Amino acid sequence: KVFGRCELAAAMKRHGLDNYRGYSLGNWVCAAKFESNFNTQATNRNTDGSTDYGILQINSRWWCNDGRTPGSRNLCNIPCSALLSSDITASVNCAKKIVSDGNGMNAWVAWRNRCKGTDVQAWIRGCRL
Ligand SMILES: CC(=O)N[C@@H]1[C@@H](O)[C@H](O[C@@H]2O[C@H](CO)[C@@H](O)[C@H](O)[C@H]2NC(C)=O)[C@@H](CO)O[C@@H]1O
Ligand SMILES: [Cl-]
Ligand SMILES: [Cl-]
Ligand SMILES: [Cl-]
Ligand SMILES: [Cl-]
Ligand SMILES: [Cl-]
Ligand code: NA
Ligand code: NA
Repeated sequence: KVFGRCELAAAMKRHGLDNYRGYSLGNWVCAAKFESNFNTQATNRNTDGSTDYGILQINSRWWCNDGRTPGSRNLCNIPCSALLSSDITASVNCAKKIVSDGNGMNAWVAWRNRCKGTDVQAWIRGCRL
């Protein structure tokens, strides 16, 4: 599924991401925009052979099992394919674990490079939340 911006904002808000670990909702929407262009089915392969999955491009090196990232962890205890669902629950719940792990949203490269330090509230501007 390709979410609309506000649709995703609302979904993320419903799933408890607004101000989760201090990260306002726009951070999460911004991260999703730049990680996946709001596409739950996005996948990208990393240089190490892991793959990033879903709307928040959660990687299989650490967070999910895709059966083809040897030596990896599955810290969200999910098949990576669960992160491609139109239902963002699995991605959100995994993202909550990630963002809680001490590095905050810096885990999301796109967030660090394209959202961090910007006016992320713009990403939820106009949305009914
Ligand atoms: C939370 C999450 O999974 N974020 C993704 C990053 O992990 C991806 O970065 C890449 O991650 C792999 C596995 O750890 C690293 O081997 C790789 O070096 C790293 N790539 C970069 C440029 O840092 C990122 C890839 O775009 O996608 C999500 O942000
Ligand atoms: Cl868009
Ligand atoms: Cl915000
Ligand atoms: Cl694996
Ligand atoms: Cl959802
Ligand atoms: Cl933080
Ligand atoms: Na990415
Ligand atoms: Na894994």
